[PDB]
Amino acid sequence: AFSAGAESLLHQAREIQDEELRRFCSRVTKLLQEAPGPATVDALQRLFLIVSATKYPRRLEKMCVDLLQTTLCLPASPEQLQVLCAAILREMSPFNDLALSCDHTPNTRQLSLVASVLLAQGDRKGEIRCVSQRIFKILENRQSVRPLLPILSKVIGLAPGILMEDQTNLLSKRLVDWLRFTVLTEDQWVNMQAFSMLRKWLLHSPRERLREVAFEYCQRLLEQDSDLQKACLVEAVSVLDVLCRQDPSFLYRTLSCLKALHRRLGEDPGSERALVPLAQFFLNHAMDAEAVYGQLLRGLPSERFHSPTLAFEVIHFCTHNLALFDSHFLSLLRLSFPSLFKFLAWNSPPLTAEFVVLLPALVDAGTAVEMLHALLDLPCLTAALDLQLRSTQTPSERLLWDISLRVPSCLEAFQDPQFQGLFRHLLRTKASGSTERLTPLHQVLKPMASCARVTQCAEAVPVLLQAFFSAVTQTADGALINQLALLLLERSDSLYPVPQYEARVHGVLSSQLLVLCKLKPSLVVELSRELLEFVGSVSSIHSRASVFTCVVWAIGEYLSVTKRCTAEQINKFFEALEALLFEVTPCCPPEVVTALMTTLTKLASRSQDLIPRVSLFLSKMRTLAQGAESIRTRASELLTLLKMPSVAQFVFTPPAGVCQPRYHRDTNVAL
Amino acid sequence: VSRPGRDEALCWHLQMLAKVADGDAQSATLNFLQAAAAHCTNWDLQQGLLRVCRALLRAGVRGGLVDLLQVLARQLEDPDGRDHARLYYILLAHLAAPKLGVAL
Amino acid sequence: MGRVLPMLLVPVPAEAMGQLGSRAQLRTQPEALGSLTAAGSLQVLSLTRGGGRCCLEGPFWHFLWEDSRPKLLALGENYELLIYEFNLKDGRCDATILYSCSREALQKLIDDQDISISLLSLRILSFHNNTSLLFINKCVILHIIFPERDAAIRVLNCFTLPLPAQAVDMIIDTQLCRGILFVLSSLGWIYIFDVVDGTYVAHVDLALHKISSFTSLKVSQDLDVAVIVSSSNSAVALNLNLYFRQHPGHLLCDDPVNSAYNMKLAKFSFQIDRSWKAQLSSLNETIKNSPWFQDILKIMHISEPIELKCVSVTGFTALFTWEVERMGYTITLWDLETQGMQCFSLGTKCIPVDSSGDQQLCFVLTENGLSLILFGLTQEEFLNRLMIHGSASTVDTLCHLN
Amino acid sequence: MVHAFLIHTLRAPGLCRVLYSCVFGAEKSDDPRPHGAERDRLLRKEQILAVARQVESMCRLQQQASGRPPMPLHEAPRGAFRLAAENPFQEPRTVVWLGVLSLGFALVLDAHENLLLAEGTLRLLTRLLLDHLRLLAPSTSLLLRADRIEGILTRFLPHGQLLFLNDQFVQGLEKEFSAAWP
Repeated sequence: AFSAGAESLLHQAREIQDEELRRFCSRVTKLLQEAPGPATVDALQRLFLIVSATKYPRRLEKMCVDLLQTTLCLPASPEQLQVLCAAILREMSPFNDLALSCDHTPNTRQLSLVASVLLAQGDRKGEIRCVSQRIFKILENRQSVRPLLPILSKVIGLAPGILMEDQTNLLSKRLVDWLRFTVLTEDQWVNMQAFSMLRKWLLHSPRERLREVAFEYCQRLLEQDSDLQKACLVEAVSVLDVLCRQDPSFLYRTLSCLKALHRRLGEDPGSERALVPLAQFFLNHAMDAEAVYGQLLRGLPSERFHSPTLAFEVIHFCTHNLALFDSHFLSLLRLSFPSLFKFLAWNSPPLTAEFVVLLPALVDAGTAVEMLHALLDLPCLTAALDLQLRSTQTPSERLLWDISLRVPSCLEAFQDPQFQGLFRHLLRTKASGSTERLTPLHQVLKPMASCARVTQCAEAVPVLLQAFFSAVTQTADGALINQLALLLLERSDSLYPVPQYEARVHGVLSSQLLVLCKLKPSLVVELSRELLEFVGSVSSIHSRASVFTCVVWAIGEYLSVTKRCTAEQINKFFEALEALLFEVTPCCPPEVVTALMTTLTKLASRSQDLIPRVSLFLSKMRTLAQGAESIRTRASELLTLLKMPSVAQFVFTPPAGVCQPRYHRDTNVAL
Repeated sequence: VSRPGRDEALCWHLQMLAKVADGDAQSATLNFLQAAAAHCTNWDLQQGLLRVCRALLRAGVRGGLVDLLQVLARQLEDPDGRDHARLYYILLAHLAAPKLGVAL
Repeated sequence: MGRVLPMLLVPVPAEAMGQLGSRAQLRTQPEALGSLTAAGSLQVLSLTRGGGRCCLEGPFWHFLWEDSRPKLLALGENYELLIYEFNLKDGRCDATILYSCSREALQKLIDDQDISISLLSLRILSFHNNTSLLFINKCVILHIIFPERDAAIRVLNCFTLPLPAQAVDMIIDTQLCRGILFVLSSLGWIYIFDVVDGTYVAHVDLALHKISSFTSLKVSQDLDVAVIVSSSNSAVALNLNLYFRQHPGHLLCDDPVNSAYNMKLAKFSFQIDRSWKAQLSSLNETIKNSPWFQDILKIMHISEPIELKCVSVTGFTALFTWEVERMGYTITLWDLETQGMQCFSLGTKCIPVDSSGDQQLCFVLTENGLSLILFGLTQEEFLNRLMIHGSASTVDTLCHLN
Repeated sequence: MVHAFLIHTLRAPGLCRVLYSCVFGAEKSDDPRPHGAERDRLLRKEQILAVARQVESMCRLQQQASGRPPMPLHEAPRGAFRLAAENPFQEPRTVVWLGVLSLGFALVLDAHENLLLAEGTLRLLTRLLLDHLRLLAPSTSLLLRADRIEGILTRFLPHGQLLFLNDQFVQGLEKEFSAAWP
């Protein structure tokens, strides 16, 4: 594992002295030219450790480098030393002093070592072309060729065309002859390599016999022995999709193959991962919206949300082909979002940096009024799934779950008929109509709302909220604006008490209701009753200590005289504000006092009579005042600056262009 | 103003900045305040900052502040601080020198 | 809706306007209004009461008041440069001549810098802090200095244009804007040099911006936007930063261990601290968020102005002057950021007065006299802003004067 | 594809420093500064170190929020991720891991490679490294004996490519490598 001796060896390899390095190079010189025995390996290992574990370059004495290169060029060296030297020259790269050559060793395994040495350089000196040409020339004779095929594959990975058309067709015919048994001799030995890079070969780059044997060999990796079977099904489907891409007629063939597979692929547990490539093939060439795509979107995540790699595959298919999404597919992915949220509840770390892209890609017209609640009840979704695991598992296999926390109260509450329908809505696979507040279920799930997984899911809700709002703040109309305002006014203090959750939803929702109000100034005007009740309640400032500032500031500023406004609304709002200020003066913070002073004094300078009311009451509040200092000082800006009416009439209702940095330098050009 | 303004002690810097700002060293103070604008997430610092701007107001500095106050009003977090900046920017931009001391 | 806001903060009768020249320039403070008569006499109408006129006679064809952002300096027909001081104390239009320079001395000073060219033409570029920049022979940017104690005019710098004589003699405008001396050649290039060192700090391809004959170019006071007005009543304005970057070919201007290597691996550069808690901040920032002179330390066509000399150009606005005998004076205002124009037609007895200072509002000398033309300000709004700024006396004055 | 195979330490619920970082290829690279060695080496090192840190984060978070025997073939933590361009790769790639004890071996594989094959191959390789080398006490056998790792990968993982080895073919490779070392 991790021994302090290992750490000491690494530290010594990193911080070897320059003089000690020169001495070691001299020892290598006197020890490699000599009879290379066990001392050879016992020094080469230390050389590899001291070169590998150093990020900064280690250009030691040249003699060692030429000795290593020549040893690679020296055929009498054993396999161990040759491999270690090849690693030496494939790790010390890239150097501009490449004294090596591409035709210096006849042995095919040594040729592989030389290729590994060469390819780790880069195109700084036209190297890759030279290595590819040399490999082709060395393979031009009888080959075998099986050992060097991986070098070919990696080269085409890094260089797509340098394999000339004649060379490319030579490789094609070689692979076709090399196709042929199956997993379920030298011939099969080359068959394994032929299968092991088929998809990359097709992507980067007899033929009747090829269609007869090798073209069906893609499915023969699966169709034409348990874990490798799973590892090979995905390869078969991916190769089929590659054939669809390179051949349009193969799309129908692969679709038919998937439809035939749907007999078991949709009914064989432990094989659910093979549908993700099937879903990708259907998207690039749409599957069953009810059965196949239905399971992919909402069926799978409600049964197998505890596999951290399956969830990555599903959501990555969702976010990697959103560009090629269709209208029906858009409706489907817009339908099952509460179930897709199960993965974010269970497998958040590898899927949230992915929902951040997905969320603006399934926004509908009216789902926002429920989607905000779906985002709001996500930690409770995780807790409900945890209870679902605890109450359905045979004790033998139960390791694939969490049954290691406070069971009894929550399990009893699961069977309590008081909560037999709300859980069936939180854990729902669909959202086709808004549900009730999760306060009862929140009191149910007190014991578990501090799980590790629930705490995981709680940290991906703020960013998803920001994505959703930024996708709707630019896609909103009047009904949506009013609905969202009411939604926040409700959910202000109606959240699941998962630690450090409401402190973030509060911030996002408040600072984005600000964004809505700046999108439409008349929000405070059309929202007389709700805002009036909210400000008039002390409990609003006693439980929403950081959202109250926003609403009182908006009311104080957006009571603007300049067609649904009436003169008495200002007086009614002033009555609510006066009552709140009298009553008030987590309780109201030193911010609510100053914002209340601001709202009162800036709302009574739009009313002719209310200026004397200020002089009687807001002047009294200043005098009593004469974060407390800010409370005392703030009101001056509409007591002293509203005593004079002409100046105060216009500043508090400024035009549309006080923000841009050049809109007024000409307005003092009238003298 | 020597520090760029990325510290966590900004809530303690802005208090001195407000208690000392005048019309002597303009550009350095404006640069420091502009840098600090991005490091204000809580209401306390967002009021110390406009305390600085009000101190400049009282001092009488005119040019460039039409942009410092503008940027503060346009790029803060709490609405109350932004409205504070709007009012004080209007007061400096539209008042003669004595009337600001008599009507602000 | 850009008709006028034509105020008037001091009167001047048409008796003097029948004696003044066709073009004039005003100090930032109300120090004078000097205008050039076609007879060579320099008339100065002191608009600092009654406003008598002062006359300065000579073969003068170029002058410029002391623009300290009046001390008039002028060069005669014999390339002799003079400096005469006019004092506006108590309305006495009295002037005195302080400093004079002869052509022989100018040629001597030019030759003493090892310049084997005889002075054939001297065009002014600036006059600040008693230091004058002159593009001598259209090729040598000689920065004279007329210092105290009657010290002789010695060129504290003299750098020949780092260009061939093919285009060196075709220069037009010599504009000093905070040290970035620009010399415009009529063929369509602007060799931005630095008066401090003389280097060709940059070069601007006016041709690549696509007429010809660039008559004049205006530089914003922040070296931010430049508008060049040719002789064909065409003005084009493009941003220095964008016009140097978007065509950069013409511009000649464990924790740490991987992080500093990201600072030196420059093929790419990581963004590395690769957790699964600080990778959400990146998504939040991407969703939320989704110059040229630093190294050198539409189109206006009124469907023909005689001298389309823009008065001043700011960061977001541009004000120009156009005078025509047939209809009068047409004053133009262009918004750099908003791309809007406001052109107003005035009477046939009115000439501009270049406010060589900070107040870049077109102060047109009309029949009654001083007139500061603004845009968008109503009389009620203007007087209300004065009252919200001061006492009612100023409002009464500005309402009564018209 | 497979850009690299890794052996790196995994912390317990000290930086994660790769004990063995085999990079199976290079990247095209041009700066006006002449093509150096410090720059390319530091880039190809910091990329792999960043992948190691990301796998450490995934493994740790999987450990707390799994509940499956907190603190064995199919009983070890497993998962997958996706990287970020310019932080620090050019072409974005998936990352596959399988952590045992405190030795999390990773694979940086291109999006055109089989995930299930990647997990199966990483499982077989980590079995082979736990048994053939037997570093379950003398951890120095992993750094001073890097030649054993070099031999194992050079036999089973030729040039960043995964093979569909089965019982007969694994028998062939077992006949190949078993006696090559004592």
